[PDB]
Amino acid sequence: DQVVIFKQIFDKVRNDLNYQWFYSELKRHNVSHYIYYLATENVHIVLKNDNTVLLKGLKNIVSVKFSKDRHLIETTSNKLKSREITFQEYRRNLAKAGVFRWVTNIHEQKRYYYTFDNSLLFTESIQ
Repeated sequence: DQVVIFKQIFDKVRNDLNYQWFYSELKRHNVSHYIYYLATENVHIVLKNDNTVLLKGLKNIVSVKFSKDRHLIETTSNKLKSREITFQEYRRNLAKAGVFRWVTNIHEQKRYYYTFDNSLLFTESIQ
């Protein structure tokens, strides 16, 4: 199942932190955008024009807080920039920033961070 392949990449990268193979397979599979829900650890990978891959992990739900702040986002990415810390912690602070919709649109080279009310919190170039 193609869902298994995608999920396994994320399962590893959360703690492994290798970005080359991660981003390589990203552009080599996800030619459009994936919608990552930090609320359920569920990911809507909408491919080029192929199909939508739905991942399901960390079955607990509600790991996000409705506290939409843009600075908490940039501070967390700055931390990732320097030490890279851990991908799981990176998303923990993002969930605390009210990021419900992790929409990485590779097709446009943007990573959009939306709150539940679909307001644009922040965005960055995926590199």
